[PDB]
Parts: sequence; C-alpha cells; structure tokens
Amino acid sequence: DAARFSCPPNFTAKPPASESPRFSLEALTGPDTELWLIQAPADFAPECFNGRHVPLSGSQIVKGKLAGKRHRYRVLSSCPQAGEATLLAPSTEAG
Amino acid sequence: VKPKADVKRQRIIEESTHCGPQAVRAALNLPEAASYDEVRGKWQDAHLGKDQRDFNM
Amino acid sequence: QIELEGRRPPLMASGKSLPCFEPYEFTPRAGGFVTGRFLTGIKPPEFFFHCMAGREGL
Amino acid sequence: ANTCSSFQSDLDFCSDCGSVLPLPGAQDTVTCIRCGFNINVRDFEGKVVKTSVVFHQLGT
Amino acid sequence: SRWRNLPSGPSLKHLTDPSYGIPREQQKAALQELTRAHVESFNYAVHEGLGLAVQAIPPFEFAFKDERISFTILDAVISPPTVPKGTICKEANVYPAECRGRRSTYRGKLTADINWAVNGISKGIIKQFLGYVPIMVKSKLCNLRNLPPQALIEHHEEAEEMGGYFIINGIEKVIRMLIMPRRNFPIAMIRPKWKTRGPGYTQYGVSMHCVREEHSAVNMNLHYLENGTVMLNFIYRKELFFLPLGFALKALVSFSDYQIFQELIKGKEDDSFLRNSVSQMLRIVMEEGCSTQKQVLNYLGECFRVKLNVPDWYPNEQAAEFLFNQCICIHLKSNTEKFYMLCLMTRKLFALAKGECMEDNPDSLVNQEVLTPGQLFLMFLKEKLEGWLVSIKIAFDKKAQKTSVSMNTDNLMRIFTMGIDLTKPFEYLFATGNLRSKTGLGLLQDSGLCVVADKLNFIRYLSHFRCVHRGADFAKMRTTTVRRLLPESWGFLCPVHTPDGEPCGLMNHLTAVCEVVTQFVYTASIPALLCNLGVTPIDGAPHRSYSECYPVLLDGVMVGWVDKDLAPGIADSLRHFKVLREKRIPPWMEVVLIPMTGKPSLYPGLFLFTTPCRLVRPVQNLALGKEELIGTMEQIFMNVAIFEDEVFAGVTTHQELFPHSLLSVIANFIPFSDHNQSPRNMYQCQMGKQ
Amino acid sequence: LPSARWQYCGAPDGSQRAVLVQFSNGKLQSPGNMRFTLYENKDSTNPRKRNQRILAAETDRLSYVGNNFGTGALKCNTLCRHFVGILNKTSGQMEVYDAELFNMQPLFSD
Amino acid sequence: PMMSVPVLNTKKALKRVKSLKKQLTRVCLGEVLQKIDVQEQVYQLRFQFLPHAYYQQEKCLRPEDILRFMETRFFKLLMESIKKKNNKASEAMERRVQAVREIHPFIDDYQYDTEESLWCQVTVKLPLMKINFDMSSLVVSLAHGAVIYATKGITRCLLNETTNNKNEKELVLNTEGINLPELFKYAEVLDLRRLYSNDIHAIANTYGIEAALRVIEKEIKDVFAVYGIAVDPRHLSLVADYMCFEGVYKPLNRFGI
RNA sequence: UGCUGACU
DNA sequence: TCGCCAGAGGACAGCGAGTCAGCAA
DNA sequence: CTGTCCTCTGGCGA
Repeated sequence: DAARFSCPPNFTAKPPASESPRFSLEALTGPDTELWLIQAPADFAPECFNGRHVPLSGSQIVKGKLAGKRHRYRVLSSCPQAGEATLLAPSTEAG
Repeated sequence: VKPKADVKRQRIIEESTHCGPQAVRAALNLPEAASYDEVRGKWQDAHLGKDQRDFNM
Repeated sequence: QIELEGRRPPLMASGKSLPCFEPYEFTPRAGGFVTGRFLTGIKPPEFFFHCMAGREGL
Repeated sequence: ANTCSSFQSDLDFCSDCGSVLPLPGAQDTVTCIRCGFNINVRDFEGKVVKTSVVFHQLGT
Repeated sequence: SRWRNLPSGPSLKHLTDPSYGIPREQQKAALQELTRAHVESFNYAVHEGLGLAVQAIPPFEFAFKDERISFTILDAVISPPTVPKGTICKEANVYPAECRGRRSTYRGKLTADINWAVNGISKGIIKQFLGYVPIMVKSKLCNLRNLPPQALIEHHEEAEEMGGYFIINGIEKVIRMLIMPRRNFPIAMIRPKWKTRGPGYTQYGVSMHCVREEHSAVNMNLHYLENGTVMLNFIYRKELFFLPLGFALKALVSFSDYQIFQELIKGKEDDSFLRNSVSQMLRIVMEEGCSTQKQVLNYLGECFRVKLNVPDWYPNEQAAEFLFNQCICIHLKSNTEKFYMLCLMTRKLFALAKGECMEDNPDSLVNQEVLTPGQLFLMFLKEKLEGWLVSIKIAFDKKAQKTSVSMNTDNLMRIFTMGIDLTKPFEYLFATGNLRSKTGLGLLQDSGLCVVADKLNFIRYLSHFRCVHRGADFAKMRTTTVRRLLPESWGFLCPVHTPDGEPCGLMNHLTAVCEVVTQFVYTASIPALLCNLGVTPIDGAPHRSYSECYPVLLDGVMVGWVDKDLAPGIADSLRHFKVLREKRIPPWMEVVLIPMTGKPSLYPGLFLFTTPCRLVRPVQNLALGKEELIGTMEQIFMNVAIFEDEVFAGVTTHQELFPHSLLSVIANFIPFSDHNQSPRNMYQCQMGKQ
Repeated sequence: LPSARWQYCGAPDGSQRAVLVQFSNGKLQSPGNMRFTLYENKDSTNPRKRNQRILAAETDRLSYVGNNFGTGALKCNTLCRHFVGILNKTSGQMEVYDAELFNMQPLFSD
Repeated sequence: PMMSVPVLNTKKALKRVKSLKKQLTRVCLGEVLQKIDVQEQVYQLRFQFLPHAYYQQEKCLRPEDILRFMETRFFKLLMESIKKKNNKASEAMERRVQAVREIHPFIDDYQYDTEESLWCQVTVKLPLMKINFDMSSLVVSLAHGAVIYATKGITRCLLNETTNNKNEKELVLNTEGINLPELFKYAEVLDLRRLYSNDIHAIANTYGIEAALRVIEKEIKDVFAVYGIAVDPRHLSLVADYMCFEGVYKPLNRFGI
C-alpha cells in the first residue's frame, strides 16, 4: 500500500478552472504556441516590459519604466536545461 | 658620487628595466620568440605546480 | 637583488609579488631588484622588500 | 525517475549493492525494477598530457 | 576623508602661539581614532550585544522533587560605576581619576531579571544582582563620556585621553587584538598531522570558524578519509567528536538521498570516484539503520546524549537538535542553510583532494581576522551567565527537593544563594590575563589575553592599541614561518614595527591608515539585491552547468551561483554601490571574486564579507575618486599605484592615499627612514618606546 | 535575432496563478500518469494563511508533495519571481503570467 | 648522499663512461608513459607508452624490455594492490599471453604492438562483488613508484667535466646515491682508489674504520669551509679518533654515553 | 612559583 | 610452519647563555 | 620537529 497523501483538515482541494481555457492543455499544445519559463528578481514589475520586444536568443539590455524611473534589465535567453520546472495545466482527461 | 658618473648609472638602470621577458622565457626553454602570453601562462603553471622546481629554475 | 630563502621574494596567491605590481610581472623590479641606494633613498616597495629580508635575518 | 543506478527514482534514498539478481529493494519502499541493468556502467577517462607525458610536449 | 587636513610639511609656529595653554573646545579627533576599535567594540558588547547574548541562553529547565522548573533570563543590564549603595554621600558618579589614586577596579553593576516558572502557568519575575563587570574608560557605561577637554581637566584626566583600556586595580589593562583564523569562511588546509586522527584519515580538510552575533564561536573540521568519504569533527567542551557526514546531512534536511547527492556533485557531475564516494557516505553509514530524518536524529541523539549532558526527560530527537544548535555552524539560524554551507565546504575538500585547488595558508592575512575587546568580553559574559544559571540550579536541586508549593517563599533566597558568583571570575581574566573556561571560547589561546598598558612614553602607550599578536603559542616553535612578513600585509601591518627579539614577526602593528571594522548592519536586503543583479538562488535553474558558475557566499550563507559571465559585472556593480553609499551595502563590504581558470588556483567564487572584525584600509578609488575601503583578501585582486605617473589606463584600478600609508604610526615618526638600512628602523621603533 | 513582443495579460486580481513543479530527485520519466491535486488553506481571512498551498502528485508507487510554506517552501519562491511566457510564433507576441513554483518530494508516514 | 670517482684518463674509459652515466640513472614506468585509458567489474587498461625520440637519448632503454616489464612485474603488482584493497573491503603473441595468464587467474588477453608499442592494453574482471570505483587512482599511484630498473641506491649520475686547473684533464663521475660495490665492476673505466662518499657508515663498511676517520675529518672540514671558517686539523683529528674509538662510527649524543 | 614585558 | 629480512607506527626526549623588573596566584 | 630507539608483526621455504 502506498501511504496516500493525506490532506490536512484546514486544506481543501481547489477545483480546476473550466473558466480557464487559456492554460488549457489544448491551448498550450497548439502548433503555434511555445512555452517559456521566466525568472526575475523579486522586485521585478513585468508591466514595465509591456509592448517591448523581449529577445528569444542571446543577451540583451531592455529598458523599462516603473513609477517614472527608468530601469534597464539585462535579459538572458537560453535553451531549456534538462530538469527545469514543468508547467501544470488543467486537463479534461484527468477528471 | 661624481656627476658624469651618475649619468652612466642612470642609463644602466634604465637598461635593466627590460630584461625580464628574455630571462624567464629562455629559462622555460620556450620558442625563442613569438610567444608573449604563452610565457606568462607557463610561469603561472610553474608557479601553481606541485614539484615547484621549474619555478626555482 | 633581494633574496629571502636564497630565492626572490614570494608571490601572492594571485601571482603578484606586491599590491603595486601586475600579476606575473617580468620587470626585475617586481622581484626585489633594488636599484636605489641609501644615498638617495629607496622608494616605498623596495623599502618593503628590504624589510622582508632584514626581518628574515633577525 | 531520471536518477541513475543507485537511487530509488520513484523514492529518494540511494539502493544497496548488487548480490541476488533482482534490483535490491531499499530498506524503505522495496519496489523493484531492472534486476540487472542493461549495460554495465562504462567509464572513459585518462591522464594528463604535460607531466606524465614526454609526448604532446615537444615544444610548447 | 578622515585623512584630509593632514599637514603638508610640519610647522613650528603652534608652540609660541598666544593660545598654547588654553584647553581646547573639542578633543583632537586623530588621536581619538586610534583606540576607536577598542571602544566601539565594547560599546556593542555591553548594550546591543548583551541582549543578543542573553537571548540565546536556552531556558534552564531541571527537576525539583517530582516537579520540572524553567528559568529564563529576559534582560541583563550593566550600569555605569557609582558609589556602592547609598552609604556614601554627595556624588553618585565615580570617575576614573580615583581607583588610580586608590588602587581599585572601575566596575559597573551587572543585574538581570530571571523568570522562573513551574510548568508554565505559575511564574514570577525576580530581578537578581549578578555581579560586577569592569568598564572601559570612554565606553558609554563610563562617567567621562561626552566631556570636553576643559571639563576633562577638572576631573583629573589628560584632556587628550582616549581610554580604550580597563583599570583593574589601577593598572590599566589594555586587552589587545589577537589574530583569529577568520569567521564564517571555509579555509581548505593541508596539515599532515591530521592523518593521526583515525585509521584512514588524510592530510586534507576544510576548517571553519563560526561566530554567532559575537557571543559564540565554534570550530568545525571536515576531514577527507582515503575511501573518498568525508568525516566531521566538532568540539563540545574541549572534547573532539567525529560524525560521518551523511549522518549530519540527513539530520539537517528532510530531503531524499538523491537530492542530498545532486548537491554534493554540483560542479563535478562527470567525475565518477566522487559520484561513487557520495553514495558510500549516504548508504554505507545511514541505510545501515536510519532512513527518515527522525531516525537519524534519534540514533545521533542516543550516542551523544551522555556527553552533551542533556535533560533526562528529553526525547533523543530533542538531544540531537541540541548538538546541531550548539556545535555545528553556530552562525546560521536555519537548518537548510546549515546544510548548504556543509555541502560547499565538502565540495571544496573534494577539489583540494583532487588537486584542483590550492591550500589556503592559515598564516596569510587574507585568511585572518582580529579578536577585539568586545568579542572577548561578551563571549566570557555569556558563558559566565550560563554557568550562573547552572550553579543556582545545582544549589536548587541539592538543597531539599521539597514541596516547592510553599518553597515559592524562599525562591529569591534561593537564586541569591548562587548569585554570589559572577564577580571574581571576571576580574581573573582581566587581572591575570589567562582564561579559565569549560569551552576555550573558540580561541586556541588561554593566556596573555590582557596585558599591562604602561605610559613610559606616549609612543609606548599609543602602540598598545595598534598591536596585533599572531598568538602566544607561536613563541615556542622550531620552524619560523609565522614570522615571514608576506606581501599580503601591505597597508595592514607595518613592515618595520615588530619587536626585534623573541617576539619578532609575532607581534605586529597596524599601519596608520588601517582600521578594524566594528559596525553592525542589517544585511537583509542584500540577498534580495544580489538576485536583481544576476545571481540565481540556491534553489535552482542556474542557467548554465554548475561548473561555469561561481558559488556566491554572503557571511556564511550561500546565496548561490552567479553565472560566470555575470560575476565580473556583479562585482563591479557591488563595488560601485559601497563606494557611492547607494543601496544599503555597508561602506565596508568586501566584494571578492576569486576567478576560476583551469589552473590549481584558490577555489573560485564570489564572496561578500560584511562581518564586524575584519581589517580594512582606505585607497583612492580611481575612475570614481571616492576613497574606497579595501580588505586584506580584496586587495590581492586589484592594482594599487602608490605615486601618480605610476597610474596606467587598464592597470591601476585603485591608488593609495599617501605614499607612506604602508608604515605604522611610530614608523612614521622616524626621520628619513628611506636612507637608513631596515634592521635599524626596527631598532628605532623598539627604542622610541623605551 | 529572434524577439517577442512582451505582454503581461497576467492575473485579473493577481488571485490567479499558474503552477510550476520541480522534482527534488530528478525528472519524471512518465509525467503523463501523474495526477496533481492543488490544495489551498480554508482560512481566507488570515493574510498569512490565505496564500498557503499544497501540491500533491500521486503515482502508482509513490506520492510527491510540495508546499509554498514552511521548511519545504524554498527561498527561490520569494527572492526571485517566476513567470510563464506563452509565445504565439505567428504573431511574435509573448503573454506573460505569474507562476508559482512547487518543489516536489516523496510521501511516507510511520 | 653522493660519490665522486675520477675517470682513469684513457681513451677507452672516456668512451665507456657516456654509457655508464646512461646506465645508472633510474628509469621509472612513470617517466615513460603518455596516459592511461581505464574502462570499468571488467576493468581494461591501455598504457600508450612514449615514442623513443625523446627518452631513449639518455636512459638506455628498449621497448621489448619495457613491455616485458609490465607483463612480469607491473601486471602482477597490480593484482597485489587489488588484493591489498579487497582484503579489507566490506604465433608468438600467443606464448607470452599464455604464460602471463598461466600465472594469474584474472587477466584475459592484452594486445600486441608489432610497430613501436601502438596499442598495449589489458583486461581484468572480478565478476561477483567488488567495489567498482575510479580504480584509476590505484593504477596511477602504482605507475609512479614502479621503476623499470635502477642500481640499488643510485638516483642519478653526472660527469662534472673539470675539477682541476693543475692537471685540468680530470673528470669526475659524481652521483646522488650511494652504492659502493655497484661501482667495483668498472675498475677499468673509473679510478676506484680516489672513490669518495659523504656517508661515513658505507665507507666504514666497505673500507673499515680507519678509512672512515678521514672521511669524518674531511666532512667537518668541508662543512666549515663553505663559510671561510678553518678549524685546525688537530681538533678534527681528536674528534674523529674519539668518535671511531671502539670500532664503529658512534654518535656523539645521548645514546653514545 | 608562574605569566607578562625588557637587555646583550 | 614461524625466523628473520623487511616493515609499520608509537614513545620519548632534546631544543643558547646570562640579566632585570612588575603583577598575581 | 626530528631523530633514534623500541616494540612488535604477520608473512614464505626448511
């Protein structure tokens, strides 16, 4: 017998989102869709890059504006390394 | 020391400031010339070596 | 020419003999060759190398 | 799952050394698989080419 | 700055000035910065460090009759000196002018408020009077603080004095900065007398000297055994105990054996003797009986319970935590951080063993730090407070073991029964100089800790607050290699100022511009800034191969793995912050980046020290002209011109403030020292003090 | 060099988060047979507890558990932030979302 | 330790000495090797020896002798060390291979190199349970202290061409080891009278004690000479006569009393 | 008696 | 088949003279 | 620190 994870009494299972068709497995497996993992400093404001052209290879300095102050962010793009975080998505197939 | 004798001393001291590369190189038995950075690397290797008798050379 | 253990002054762990000298510097000055005399004193690095040798003696 | 030849893969700790044919189920969670691995672990390694050698060092 | 307004040529029109005898409005400020390391250390030791010391102080629970009693020390406070009790009249204060006339100690009152409980529902806060602790002269717990030179003359004082000393029986003991290995940094060492520690030990090992908040120090050694296995030696109460690694790693972290392994093979994931030796550490001694964190803690608890002297009603799992808290990596609060630090020290022994790294000389100032008067004072205070608790409750358990219900009537009569202790023990360390402690305080020396400061001259006196003693044990050694004046003490120790007989090379003196760090800062926003700069947290996704990455450390805590092409820019950015006082980088953080090549150079990685006992020295930062402060280890990877016209474009990152910065304070009083031979400047320094 | 136009469609209230998993013992050879269940704390009034989550993964042989709180919560979840970018190759537009990273670990009880 | 025998001053002796110097220097397996290639319980090993261009010049070695050495000494010291570890752990190619595996039960087959030691490997296997680690460590710590052949006690010779101005024609075969009898075979190449060594215990065993007295005296004199000091011979005579009083070279220390 | 300094 | 050539570590014992002072146990 | 002195210490043919 596998001791089956037992959920603590103060926790409840979160249902899937049927109102989420975006992170749906179907949407993510589309031939024109690519998934990217992004790591940033804790104080990084992603909105500062809105409309700006982030690189898909190499290293580039990208300028962002936050609260009126100009910030410049070095962006490094790479080939996924074996062992990287896997994205979980709701699947109708998985009940 | 007499002047006209410290001028020769000064010129010899000026000449002595150019005798390191040749000395070290011709002691590592490196190509006689054409290497100016291989010599620094060979000296570094001889310095971090374990035996340390190519450094005393 | 300063000589401590029968050898020139020792290098640091980074390859420089003294904070003033580039690492692995070829000039004899960087190895303890003092061209100054007590008539006209010896610059600050030569004073340090000379001090290592006088202390080795004591 | 992608852990090699000394761990449990599913679990976490490291298995014991081989004696009987079956993968030696660990003291915890004794599940077994791959009694004897397909290929013996082959290792490609050699020595250095400056001191031990009189070759590779004619000049340089 | 602090070296501006330095005279350009001497003058003689200051004597023969109409104001020669008028006492000045404020004290000199250049003479004050000499004993500054002795006073700013004590100021912390007695106010901000004492609270932290008492905060550790595990509550001393023990059994009375069939009852269990808990005693905790909530606060301890040292008061300025004062007339004993009120039995005296007309002036409560007590100024150091007396106790020199009389022959007595300038001692302040140390009192704490203990809190005793019976199971935690019955409690009362009593305020016991612990004893008397000596006080430094201008130390914030002294009566001569904040006095101008004119008011310092009506009390019979020097009008130019900087105390930095103690008056133990009117003798002015001058406890001097001893040399310690380092703090919170793993030093890889090749000592051949280590293979005698056991059957298969080798002459390789990384030592770490751990200090927590300046109140606790501990020394832990990771040894390499010939099998490829690593052992851990810890010392508790002067006894050496050897625990295989794996027992320690499994206890500290509830992680799988493969995850512990994936960590100790981070940079050498192709090597196969290592991969095989890591597995032998995890399986050979741990799959032999204990495979869950608790069983490891339980086994470790049973073997060590007898010599850790733990409470009898303690589960073995609780006795294990006691060992890890009090003996291994004192500096780190977390057990997860303590795991990552033991893993980097091992990853380093594997590189020293395979000859991929150079042994760190313990005798280079790169791998050395100083022990100030406040670290010795607090580290003795804390130990004596723990001893006081133990003795009061020895008396407790021994008196009657009798129905504490009504015995709450004599509880104070009980605590006072052993509160008669803390005074004389403290004066021994100061009047005699030698240390009587159950744990030697992570020190290695037990004598010559405090010395008489004699005012034969003001050049004998000023040299007691700038002396640095390599150690008192090295005065007895056949080999003379701790007497070599290496080129790494450039600007930090004077070449000329050394005693010229039996103490030669062992008693050094700081240059005029050198200084000890003594401030304590937050250093909490630094780990979050390093990540903005380009570091990737120890948790994962390095973005490269763990071999083309630098292991980032910040005061014992491994932030982790700045990429190899981002390490230079990160070091330069951090150096620009400290110089311009941006972010919260302390003006004195040492950003070190030991580069990595294929050669057996010192182990690579970006360190960042900000601890309170390192030596620093000013240098004019070129390219900014902003008077940076560099440390003993940070100075080995940078070019520092002395004279201008010696500055170059790519070379000469920095420049020195004055050309005579290298020489001590006394060696700067010798005229034309450049034209005399050096053994003569060493005798002049010793003759100007007689 | 190939580039993408950055857009943070992100989370409407920031209540929405994606879910990233990392296994402490390596890569799962067959992630297709795993069932993941995300658990959240019932206490929505306590700001400290309202963000506590447990991720459980069940296989035939073992269970994995990851949490964003307590010892199992690791430093990377805060010092750094994680995002997921969804790139439309045709439009060159990258949509960026907040992500939560769970470090997964095996399940056993005495 | 050292020696110094003059060279006999004859045309034949001068020619034979070159070979003599090249004959007494130690050649060790490690001084002749390029790099090993270890594969691993079936542990193979290819030695890949150096070409003769740059080591036969001053070592007097030949490849058949060197390889024969591996078959008879290294490949069995290897099993000796494997047992050292495993005791406390818990047409013509054919005859050579056959005799070699006649003597050991682990090896299978090596190789042959009919062209200047092209590829010379070996294969072993311990099939049941052995500690499979990077045994390259053992076969490298052993391929250093493994010496092809050396005169016992002599580590290197050298001919310091000139030692005299009066009769400049002198040649000396100095050595950095000490084996007196292993030079007695060259009484026609070298002058065995005039043989000198700084050992004083070896002289006292090959020539007697009255010959060690003078070596003691000359050693003390040459020690003082490097500093210009000069103690009178009448003092060293008494010291050497007292030290060698009772037939043996006795130390002047706590065990001599 | 010991620890700290100190002299040639 | 264990005696003696070899072979290992462990233990001990030495570490220049002679002076002057103070402080403290 | 380094040296001898000392005490074992199990290992192949006679």
